[PDB]
Amino acid sequence: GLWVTVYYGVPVWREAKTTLFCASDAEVHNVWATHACVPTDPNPQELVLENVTENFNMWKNDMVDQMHEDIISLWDQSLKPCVKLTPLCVTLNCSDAKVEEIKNCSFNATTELRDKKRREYALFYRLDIVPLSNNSEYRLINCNTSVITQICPKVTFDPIPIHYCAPAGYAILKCNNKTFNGTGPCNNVSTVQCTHGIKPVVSTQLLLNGSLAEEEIIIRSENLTDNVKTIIVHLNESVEITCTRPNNMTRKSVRIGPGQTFYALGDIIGDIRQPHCNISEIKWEKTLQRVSEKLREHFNKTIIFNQSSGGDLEITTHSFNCGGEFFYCNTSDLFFNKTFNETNSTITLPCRIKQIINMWQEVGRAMYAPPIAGNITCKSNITGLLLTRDTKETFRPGGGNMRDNWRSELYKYKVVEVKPLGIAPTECNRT
Amino acid sequence: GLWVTVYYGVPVWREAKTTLFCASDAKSYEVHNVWATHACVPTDPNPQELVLENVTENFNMWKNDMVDQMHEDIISLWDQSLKPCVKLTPLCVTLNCSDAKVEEIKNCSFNATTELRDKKRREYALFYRLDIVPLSNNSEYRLINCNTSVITQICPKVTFDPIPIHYCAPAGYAILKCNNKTFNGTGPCNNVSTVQCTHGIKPVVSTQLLLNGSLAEEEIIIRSENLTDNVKTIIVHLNESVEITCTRPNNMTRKSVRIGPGQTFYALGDIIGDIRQPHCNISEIKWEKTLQRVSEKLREHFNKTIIFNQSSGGDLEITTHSFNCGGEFFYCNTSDLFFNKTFNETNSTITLPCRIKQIINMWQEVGRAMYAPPIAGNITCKSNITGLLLTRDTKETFRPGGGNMRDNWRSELYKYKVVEVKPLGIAPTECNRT
Amino acid sequence: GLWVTVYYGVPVWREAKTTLFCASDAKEVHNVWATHACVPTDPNPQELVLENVTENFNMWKNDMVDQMHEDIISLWDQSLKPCVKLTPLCVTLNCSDAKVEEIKNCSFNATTELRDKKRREYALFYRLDIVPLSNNSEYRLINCNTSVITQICPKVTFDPIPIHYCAPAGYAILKCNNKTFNGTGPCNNVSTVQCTHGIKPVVSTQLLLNGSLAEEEIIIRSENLTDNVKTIIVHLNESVEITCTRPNNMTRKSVRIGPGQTFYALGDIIGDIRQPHCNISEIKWEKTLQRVSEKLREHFNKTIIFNQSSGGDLEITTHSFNCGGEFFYCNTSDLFFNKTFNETNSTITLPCRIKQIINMWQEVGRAMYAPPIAGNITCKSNITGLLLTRDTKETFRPGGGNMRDNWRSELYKYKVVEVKPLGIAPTECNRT
Amino acid sequence: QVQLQESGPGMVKPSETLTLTCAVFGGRVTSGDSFWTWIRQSPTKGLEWLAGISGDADNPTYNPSLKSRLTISKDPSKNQVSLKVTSVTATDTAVYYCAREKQYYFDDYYSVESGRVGMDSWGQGVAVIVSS
Amino acid sequence: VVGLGAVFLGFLGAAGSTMGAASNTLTVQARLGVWGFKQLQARVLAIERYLEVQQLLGMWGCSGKLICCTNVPWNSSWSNKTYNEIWDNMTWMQWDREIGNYTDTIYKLLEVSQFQQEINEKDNLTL
Amino acid sequence: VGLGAVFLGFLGAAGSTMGAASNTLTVQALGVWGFKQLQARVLAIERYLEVQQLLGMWGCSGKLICCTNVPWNSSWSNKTYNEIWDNMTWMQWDREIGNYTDTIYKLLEVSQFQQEINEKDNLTL
Amino acid sequence: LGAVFLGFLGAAGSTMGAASNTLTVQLGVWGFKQLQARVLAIERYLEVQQLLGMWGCSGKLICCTNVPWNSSWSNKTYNEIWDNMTWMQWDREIGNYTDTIYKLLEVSQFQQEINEKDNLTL
Amino acid sequence: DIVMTQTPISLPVSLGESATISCRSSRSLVDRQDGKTYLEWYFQKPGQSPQLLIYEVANRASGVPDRFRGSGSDTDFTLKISRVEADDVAIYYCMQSLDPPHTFGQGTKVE
Ligand SMILES: *[C@@H]1O[C@H](CO)[C@@H](O[C@@H]2O[C@H](CO)[C@@H](O[C@@H]3O[C@H](CO[C@H]4O[C@H](CO)[C@@H](O)[C@H](O)[C@@H]4O)[C@@H](O)[C@H](O[C@H]4O[C@H](CO)[C@@H](O)[C@H](O)[C@@H]4O)[C@@H]3O)[C@H](O)[C@H]2NC(C)=O)[C@H](O)[C@H]1NC(C)=O
Ligand SMILES: *[C@@H]1O[C@H](CO)[C@@H](O)[C@H](O)[C@H]1NC(C)=O
Ligand SMILES: *[C@@H]1O[C@H](CO)[C@@H](O)[C@H](O)[C@H]1NC(C)=O
Ligand SMILES: *[C@@H]1O[C@H](CO)[C@@H](O)[C@H](O)[C@H]1NC(C)=O
Ligand SMILES: *[C@@H]1O[C@H](CO)[C@@H](O)[C@H](O)[C@H]1NC(C)=O
Ligand SMILES: *[C@@H]1O[C@H](CO)[C@@H](O)[C@H](O)[C@H]1NC(C)=O
Repeated sequence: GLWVTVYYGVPVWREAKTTLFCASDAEVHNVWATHACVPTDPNPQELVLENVTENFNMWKNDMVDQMHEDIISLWDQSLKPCVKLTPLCVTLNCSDAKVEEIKNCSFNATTELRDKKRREYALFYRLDIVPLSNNSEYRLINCNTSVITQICPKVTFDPIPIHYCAPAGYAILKCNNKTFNGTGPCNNVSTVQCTHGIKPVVSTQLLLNGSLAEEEIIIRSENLTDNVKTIIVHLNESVEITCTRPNNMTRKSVRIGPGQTFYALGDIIGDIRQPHCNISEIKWEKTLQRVSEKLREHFNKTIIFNQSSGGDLEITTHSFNCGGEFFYCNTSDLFFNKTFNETNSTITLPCRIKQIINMWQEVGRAMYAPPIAGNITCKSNITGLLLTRDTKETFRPGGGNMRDNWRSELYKYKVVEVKPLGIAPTECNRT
Repeated sequence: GLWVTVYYGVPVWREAKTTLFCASDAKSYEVHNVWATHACVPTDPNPQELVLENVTENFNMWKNDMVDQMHEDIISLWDQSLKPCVKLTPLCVTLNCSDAKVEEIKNCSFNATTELRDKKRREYALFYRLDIVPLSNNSEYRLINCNTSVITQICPKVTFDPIPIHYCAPAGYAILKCNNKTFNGTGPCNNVSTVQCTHGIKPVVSTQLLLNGSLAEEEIIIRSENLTDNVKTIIVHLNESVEITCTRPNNMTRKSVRIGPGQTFYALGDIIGDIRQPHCNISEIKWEKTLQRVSEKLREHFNKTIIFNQSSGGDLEITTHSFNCGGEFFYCNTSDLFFNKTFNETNSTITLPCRIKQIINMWQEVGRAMYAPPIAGNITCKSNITGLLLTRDTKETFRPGGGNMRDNWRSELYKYKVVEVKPLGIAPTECNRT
Repeated sequence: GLWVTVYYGVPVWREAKTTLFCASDAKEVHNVWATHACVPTDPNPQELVLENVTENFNMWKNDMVDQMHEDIISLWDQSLKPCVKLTPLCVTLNCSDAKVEEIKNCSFNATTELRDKKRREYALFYRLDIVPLSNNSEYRLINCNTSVITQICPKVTFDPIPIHYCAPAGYAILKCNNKTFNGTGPCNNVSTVQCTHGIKPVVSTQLLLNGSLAEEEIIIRSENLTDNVKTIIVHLNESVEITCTRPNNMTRKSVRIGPGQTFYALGDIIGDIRQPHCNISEIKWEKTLQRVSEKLREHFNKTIIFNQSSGGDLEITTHSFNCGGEFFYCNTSDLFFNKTFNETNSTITLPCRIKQIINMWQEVGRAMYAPPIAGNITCKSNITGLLLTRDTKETFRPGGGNMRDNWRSELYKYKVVEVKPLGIAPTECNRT
Repeated sequence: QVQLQESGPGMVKPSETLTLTCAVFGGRVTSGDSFWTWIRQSPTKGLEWLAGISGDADNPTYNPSLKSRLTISKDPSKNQVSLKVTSVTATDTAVYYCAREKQYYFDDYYSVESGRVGMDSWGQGVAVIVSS
Repeated sequence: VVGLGAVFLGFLGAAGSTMGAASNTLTVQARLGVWGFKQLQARVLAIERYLEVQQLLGMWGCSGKLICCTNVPWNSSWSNKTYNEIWDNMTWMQWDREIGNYTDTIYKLLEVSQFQQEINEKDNLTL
Repeated sequence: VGLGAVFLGFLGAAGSTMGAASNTLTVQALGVWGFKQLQARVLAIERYLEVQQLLGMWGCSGKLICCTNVPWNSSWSNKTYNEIWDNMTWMQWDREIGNYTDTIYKLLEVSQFQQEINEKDNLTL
Repeated sequence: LGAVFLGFLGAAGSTMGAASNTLTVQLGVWGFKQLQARVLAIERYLEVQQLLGMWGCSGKLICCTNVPWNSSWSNKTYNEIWDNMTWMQWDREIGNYTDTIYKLLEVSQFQQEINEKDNLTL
Repeated sequence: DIVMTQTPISLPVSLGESATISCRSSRSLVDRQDGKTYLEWYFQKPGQSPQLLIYEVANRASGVPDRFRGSGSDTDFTLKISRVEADDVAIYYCMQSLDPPHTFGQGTKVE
């Protein structure tokens, strides 16, 4: 020894919270940016990082917090150029759609000039108009809370996969222990420049379109012994779900105020047919059977599932998005409501459409989604449950927030900084 | 020997799209001027041309990304200026209106909210016919664009002097200026030269005749994507350009009228003197001689009789010689003695009868429109006609009609190309490190 | 003879202009100034001596203070835009009086949750905010006809957290330590630091508050002492304490203005209303003006006199400062200066009155509504500098002519310099 | 529009106090846009205005000629407005109406117009006779 | 995006090997808008990482080449273990954890050592 | 001079022949525009760090010219030294070897790495 | 980066010879305003690190060159100019000749490279 | 309190003719008040309740035809029927609605 020596290029890493940026590949606009971003960043650039240990946890993570403060900004940044739909907020007089969940309202509205106004009629769903107190006079649900902003008619807001990639000079240590629950030494670690890709689909009780589990049902939680922390289950053999709005609906361009219009529902063609979502009960029943055994060994006692009702219809119902239209299903009509001791058919769910929403669990930002003309048949995979730990243990579907959805996908990543400077003694001295 | 070696200096380049940034000649610095405002990178000792001898190089103008960035700017730069200003939304009310003569310069009146949101107070404001529209015929007029767009008004603070603007590339890139004095729009440039920043282009938004443009060097130039195509646009340059001037003898002064609390907008107060229609004068001999010279140049790429037939019509944005002057735009017929006859093979001047327009729809984007406040005092200007937006339509008929206004910017960034320098040359040699 | 050598790390510098950035101790919650943005830490014992190098700088043509006003003015713009605008409240507003002279139990019509039904409402306003439309029954908010007016969200608060400016890595900030500094010219004791250790963004227009007391000696500053338009700045040693208080127990009430938009107003007076007090230790104040006057005599060789403010509007004539979530405007002349001297336990009081609507930066098209803070609020603070305008004898009137001059009382001693450590010199060596 | 109906006894004894009621169909009694009022069609004098109240909760105002003997109020619980006539005289025999004087208030941000359309909708009218 | 990050990934490779294997093992590699502004911060920050690690070498006279021999005594109080027992028994992550305490002192010591070396060399040029 | 003195001056030699290019030395004798300019300065820096990074990690750091220790490969071209070093513009020369520019760098990286470890393996031994 | 320059600023008031001893003894407004400052720090360092690279003696704390000391710049020899002047005074003496010095040095570096190349090309 | 005079008290007419009715104010009417001329007209067939005809002097009620039109000065007010027909037989009332209590006139019986 007797002399230090600088060794450039040394492998040394430490945790670091730092920004992440674009990724896309393969038109007008999309809500998830993606109209101009870095391309492709192919996948096979990993280094298997042989047999070096690394211990980490998914709960004190940076990517989820780094992300939830970005998506909430992406949508907010998209709706600025488009109409604030406040002028529609006037006294509605509503009759029934003579073709109980749908009502056919009438209101005065400002036409292309100030003083000349006309009577106009538009269709609404009873879920988001409240009587002003039979009364038979209504108003939009979100008027005493905050402004409501129309989703721009031209943009689209269906999910597109986005890869997170760390800036040059850092790395992302992807964990490869397939049986990993998100806390402990990942004995098979790997590093990747740009993540594999994650889908921005919002949900509240089912993880749709998500990455499938591998050779296991994995249950993840910061505390399984807590009655308010969320439980996330990651599913073997993802089941398939279909959702539809079979009404052949058409949209009408009602003009309110000056400038721009807002699109509204016209005539309900044919007859009302309530939306429904289909599941194969044998698939679901024995899918529930698998998880029934996994969590049992973590509590050593029998279990039950329940309704999870008793809320503001945002978290209690199976709220999700598809095909440019929103859905809110009971999802416990008979779906869970069962306990486990140990035919080609299907089970169906009654569901409700809502025209205006308040997403990201916040207030001050509600939005209107114009109807999608024609029928839609949303189909998606299911990979996880946002179960809640409520003699025997009681379970109930439903998360505590919406970051839990993202926390299910980014658990196998942790941003890390690389420090290529390391001093070590060596025998030599400068010549 | 025969070992590889590296050189950290070598002339090499590739065609690469890249962001550009502004430079200006520092013509004064009041920081409300739309284009500069707080202004961009300050000036330079501009002469920087480089010999770049006998480098064979070719490029095509119609695909260059530099012009596109100059439509990413402007339209985005105008938005950066119009956003703080007032909205004319509360003014879209039924207009009682009549005439003012002792020409279509009308006198309108309306309801208007005073300093309080409750009380109303009748106010009278004049309007040119190109703003009002019939309700379906007398009386009860309405503002044209209020049925599709949120009308806003340019604040009087800002001005529209088409100040020169110089485009520089980030250090590590360069601009390959082309000097061949008959560069025919696309093809080899046998006398290329480099320069760190471009010429001082003027943001003049012409639509049928390119004003204040740079003069071509000692020869008439004609550019087009495809001269044999029947529909695609064509751009013509000139040498010894011709004069054009316009004036409005009406000595107007602006009145300010209330629209709700806080917000105010400015309109015409009264016609001092008498209404004399706007005029533009052009030397008749210069135009005839000038177009005659271009006639030969246009003939030698089709070899047949060429006929000038005036614009197509249907509106006033497309079929008229629109241009900005002082802040009160013009839209002008450009056809009386300006076209409608051709050549076989007095010291007076031509006249253009034409008018004013307050609410201008620009960039052909639905939903946005701007209102230009009236400019007090009689207004006059002079400019050089330095390009024609002729469009082709046995014979051949040429219709003066401008496509998208990007044609104007391609009319002066024709002699520029963006290159990325990568000085990391590799070569063999005799040596090896010892 | 001899050859060129380039020495790296040469200490040469030159004057420059730079876009400085912010730093602070850390504090959470929507503080307006520091926000959740400014860089933390920087505990700075790095006051380098910079032994006896001559340098000169003047706070007047210094281009750091104007950079402080190029922002802060922009900082509030970032916080006004999201919040609720208050234009619809501009309606015919009918007032009689309030009792359970300066407060109105005033009523107006405002629209309820939907834009089809009016709703009668009552809301208090201090007399300054309203103006009689006319012997008088109708009123309106003062700044309605000149400017649109917005409302500060109660979520944010103006409590001034100190902010440290930092030279970008590569520059340096100099500092003069001659405590008897002229205010302009060479300084015999200089030092350098990456970031200054303290400034407070508190706004004041007649008297400084919470400011750094002078370094053991009274100081006088001006562009030109012998002039009648340039603002004189006095920087006190042995500061004098001040305390202003609102003894009422006002209760906040939320009222609605159309859909979504809403604001907070003063509901009812609770308890016996008293005029907002402002107490100053008169026993200290008497000889305090005596000492600064003696310094003034040191430059003008004759007696001096003090008058009231220049009167006129309520922006140049009045001590104006934040007690936090509330704006004060005090006469501060009637019972407070009035006079001079020749060559008892009590504390002097001031008449003062509150104003919800303000005209900060005194520029057209800008205004804001200050949401009242419920209950009593008190804020003891230190006066450290008077702002004096010059009107046989010498006359002065307190009240600066522009609020930008306030910053000179704390950022005088800094100048940004671009350290450019490339230098050339000869040598005996040549490349061999 | 508002369908409306008067109800109450039609035979009344002299000098006694009479209470008359009118039930609202298709609306709220207390909503501010309305101004309920009652009118009587006498044979000699003709039509005459008695009282009206709405909007500001307790806001009654009576004709000075009959200011002494009137009372009127309403309750959303049953959605009706009732009028009390104290010390009826034989001359008061006439048909009494309940009418909804319509107001309105539209706030389109920039301008807040406001007014009334008079007495839009009237009830069938209830006949009361003072006899014994 | 790639240029300043390609080498960093290679450095992270083979971290699980001890230093002795790591030396020759390294040759085995071959033998506006929200999402625009966010991308700007990433590109700027990436430079600040490369510029730091390279700028330190200039202060230490270790410019350019990967490894550099130096002139400064080994303050053997840092560790009983020397080259002959730390070099084939430990990995870099373990080395950093027990040595990170002293690191800042060595940089200052290495700073002055580099300074005096070049100026004592100037004392040889000025002899 | 920001960096234009070098990255624009290297076009001063221009398409002159390699023989000329090897010795041509005497020839020297807030808002929207702010964001556009900021993106220019940051991008300009990156274009300079890129070349210095590769020129830096090859062991050719700083030195304007430097030789290497990896032999030529005839597959790149057959025409030899005195034929290519004269009577050909460099930009033309870049055309034929751009088919290997994406791989020739790796030979420099590996060769440099071997060279520097060879120094330590002899000095430290 | 950058912050180390304060160490060089030390010993500003000192003799040029004595300076060797001191080194021996040794989104949102706040967001964007910092980014504008952060990028500036890099630029004025790369515009420094590039000059040394263009001058060939990259990185080293001191440089010995080949160009001579023209007497027109300053005819005070070694014994005087290093005696009691800080570089502030020396900057004033050399201020007018700064740019020509830079380009004169640059070509002197470029011409020695080809001289170094002569042994590799002869 | 304020009293409205009326002329004619009665007017017989056949189909197709035009008729004019007038009533006059006493206490000024349209006394500024930041308002307008609050004058109204009502008509009533035998047996049925009164219903609205005109408000604000010259504005027709909901969906009623152009068979009639109203006009008036500051204090003088008039009503005209453009073309009478069979169903127009009724008693027409002049009603002011400026200040309370509202006061009708004693009918206008047209046949
Ligand atoms: C600069 O000048 C300004 C005025 O221009 C002064 O600002 C106020 O100073 C006071 C006193 O220092 C600050 O503290 C306030 O104290 C009140 C009661 O005291 C409690 O809190 C203090 C501080 O924690 C404790 O020392 C004490 O023991 C008590 O526990 C309260 O009225 C205030 O609470 C406010 O903040 C909380 C949190 O946001 C809110 O929930 C409350 O509703 C309320 O708004 C406060 O704690 C105070 O911060 C300053 N602002 C106000 C509005 O009073 C400065 O003192 C003066 N000096 C300096 C150095 O800045
Ligand atoms: C997660 O796995 C760890 C080991 O990595 C184990 O100790 C722990 O109990 C598991 N936690 C849960 C909640 O399953
Ligand atoms: C006065 O306001 C304060 C605000 O904190 C409150 O605590 C106190 O109870 C109030 N006093 C009365 C009498 O309402
Ligand atoms: C040497 O080993 C002893 C005994 O384990 C320990 O206490 C001491 O700290 C070590 N010294 C060094 C310099 O590492
Ligand atoms: C030379 O290049 C060829 C491809 O053209 C490649 O296969 C071969 O391995 C290379 N030889 C050497 C010695 O690098
Ligand atoms: C020395 O400087 C003079 C100008 O003072 C200049 O003309 C001359 O060429 C220079 N000599 C040398 C040898 O550089």
